[PDB]
Amino acid sequence: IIAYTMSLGAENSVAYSNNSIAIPTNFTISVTTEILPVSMTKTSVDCTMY
Amino acid sequence: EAEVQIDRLITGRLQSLQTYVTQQLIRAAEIRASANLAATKMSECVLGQS
Amino acid sequence: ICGDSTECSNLLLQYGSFCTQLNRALTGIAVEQDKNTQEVFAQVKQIYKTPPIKDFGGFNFSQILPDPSKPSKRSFIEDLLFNKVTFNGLTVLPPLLTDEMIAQYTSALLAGTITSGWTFGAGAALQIPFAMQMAYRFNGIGVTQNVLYENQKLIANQFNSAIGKIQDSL
Amino acid sequence: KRVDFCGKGYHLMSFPQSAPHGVVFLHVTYVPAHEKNFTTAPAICHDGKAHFPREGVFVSNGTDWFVTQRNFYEPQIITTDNTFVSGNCDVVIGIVNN
Amino acid sequence: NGLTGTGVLTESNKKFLPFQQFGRDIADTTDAVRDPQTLEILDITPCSFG
Ligand SMILES: *[C@@H]1O[C@H](CO)[C@@H](O[C@@H]2O[C@H](CO)[C@@H](O)[C@H](O)[C@H]2NC(C)=O)[C@H](O)[C@H]1NC(C)=O
Ligand SMILES: *[C@@H]1O[C@H](CO)[C@@H](O[C@@H]2O[C@H](CO)[C@@H](O)[C@H](O)[C@H]2NC(C)=O)[C@H](O)[C@H]1NC(C)=O
Ligand SMILES: *[C@@H]1O[C@H](CO)[C@@H](O[C@@H]2O[C@H](CO)[C@@H](O)[C@H](O)[C@H]2NC(C)=O)[C@H](O)[C@H]1NC(C)=O
Ligand SMILES: *[C@@H]1O[C@H](CO)[C@@H](O[C@@H]2O[C@H](CO)[C@@H](O)[C@H](O)[C@H]2NC(C)=O)[C@H](O)[C@H]1NC(C)=O
Ligand SMILES: *[C@@H]1O[C@H](CO)[C@@H](O[C@@H]2O[C@H](CO)[C@@H](O)[C@H](O)[C@H]2NC(C)=O)[C@H](O)[C@H]1NC(C)=O
Ligand SMILES: *[C@@H]1O[C@H](CO)[C@@H](O[C@@H]2O[C@H](CO)[C@@H](O)[C@H](O)[C@H]2NC(C)=O)[C@H](O)[C@H]1NC(C)=O
Ligand SMILES: *[C@@H]1O[C@H](CO)[C@@H](O)[C@H](O)[C@H]1NC(C)=O
Repeated sequence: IIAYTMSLGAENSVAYSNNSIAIPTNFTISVTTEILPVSMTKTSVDCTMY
Repeated sequence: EAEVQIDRLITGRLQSLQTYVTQQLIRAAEIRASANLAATKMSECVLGQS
Repeated sequence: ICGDSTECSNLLLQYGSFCTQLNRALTGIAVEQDKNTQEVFAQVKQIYKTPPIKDFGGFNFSQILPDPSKPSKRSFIEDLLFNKVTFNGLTVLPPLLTDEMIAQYTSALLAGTITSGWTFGAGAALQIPFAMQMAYRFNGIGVTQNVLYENQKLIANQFNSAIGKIQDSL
Repeated sequence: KRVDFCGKGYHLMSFPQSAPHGVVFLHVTYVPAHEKNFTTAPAICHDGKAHFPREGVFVSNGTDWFVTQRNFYEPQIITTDNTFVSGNCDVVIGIVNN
Repeated sequence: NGLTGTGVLTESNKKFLPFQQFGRDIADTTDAVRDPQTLEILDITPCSFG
């Protein structure tokens, strides 16, 4: 077991210039999931029994 | 009867603790709602023009 | 409740398990707080950096970009915000993310949105000169891009005046 | 149209599926890739007039110069059909002769 | 002097007046006491836990 300091992620310096752009040439299509609860169980409780 | 005295102390302090916990839960729910709003605003208005 | 007393502990032991739920609620609150911060700030995958030369078509961002001289690596406005605002069995737990990491996320977000526009929010960031990004944004709101290319100097000047006024007001 | 509401990237469609106590969404998104560097310019000076693109952006692989749509590389020859004129080429910062 | 407690005793630089016996800060938390034999401004700090 090793304890370390968190790494926030990668590191890069984007190439900015006042007369240069980057344009894509190809594409990909992706499918992602998303799970959402909407309900929970219905319960009933009686006093005099409990 | 000292034990009766500690019973009184115990019930009072436990009730106070329960009230504090319930208030904390309510406030945390409110804060979570505000945080969700902040995240949505930050995604929709900083990463793109709304 | 007891404050290190055996008799009180023995008497409390017969009240069932009330304390487990009490501790479990607070633990859930703390975990929820950490999740809130993480999901509101950790929005990008990489850490971007502004180029050493800063010529953004006349717009001046010096007031918001981090200052390397300060150890906190915080900007002017962040310092103003931080300065403006101010044991019997209870403990306080430190946040999972320290302030430096939050500042680093904010700086990365600002650099990404100031260099590549909105492209870095979908895939890989693509560079674009700043003027023709504001041109796209005017085109988005319903004004032809001719206006910006004809009034760039005035637009930049009044943007700088607005940011100066907001700094003074804060 | 709201960004990052459902799926990371430009949204296309979604499909729902049931769950024991909830729902599952399958989001289909479009993500660009294989980008290329290019040299740009905000407008084109011609005959003393300034030309701006109707929809797209100016690029050049070193010479020639072309107009292209923003999210896909598809150069086209610059023509009066896809450009419009507004004013003389004396005030724009970045104007280029062509 | 019949007042019972538990903690760590440290010399304190608090400036009493010749008529007090024991000071405090807030919420009925005894902080400093004066020993009858020596009349010294002591200090009370709870033993660490967590
Ligand atoms: C586009 O042009 C740049 C300029 O030469 C290419 O070089 C990159 O420049 C940035 C910023 O200076 C560096 O962070 C990269 O490491 C450089 N890439 C290298 C050295 O391979 C860049 O590669 C070109 N292509 C792209 C897609 O940006
Ligand atoms: C766009 O990307 C797709 C997939 O990344 C490319 O199709 C691949 O082409 C290589 C080379 O012929 C094949 O080895 C792969 O099997 C192909 N993949 C699929 C899924 O067909 C396509 O060539 C790229 N097009 C451009 C213009 O870059
Ligand atoms: C952007 O605005 C900042 C405002 O802080 C400018 O920094 C000031 O510049 C003036 C002129 O040289 C100095 O007298 C001030 O002392 C500077 N203030 C600070 C806090 O450094 C900065 O010059 C502006 N950027 C440009 C390119 O003009
Ligand atoms: C930029 O792209 C254009 C279009 O593909 C190139 O022009 C063509 O180049 C080929 C290769 O020599 C010639 O066979 C064609 O006749 C050219 N078409 C013309 C002139 O209309 C151009 O060479 C490319 N330039 C660079 C630097 O890559
Ligand atoms: C982009 O930035 C470069 C560098 O700042 C500009 O190049 C300067 O252009 C002026 C005008 O002709 C010259 O006087 C300078 O000598 C150039 N600097 C260098 C280092 O060569 C260029 O004009 C800018 N392009 C724009 C603003 O469209
Ligand atoms: C674009 O073309 C115009 C017209 O050919 C150039 O304007 C001339 O520039 C020369 C050299 O600076 C001057 O001696 C002439 O007086 C200019 N004529 C007019 C009518 O202004 C212009 O310089 C060219 N642009 C570039 C960047 O070379
Ligand atoms: C109590 O007696 C001891 C021993 O004689 C002496 O050192 C101390 O000063 C006395 N304290 C008081 C308050 O008289």
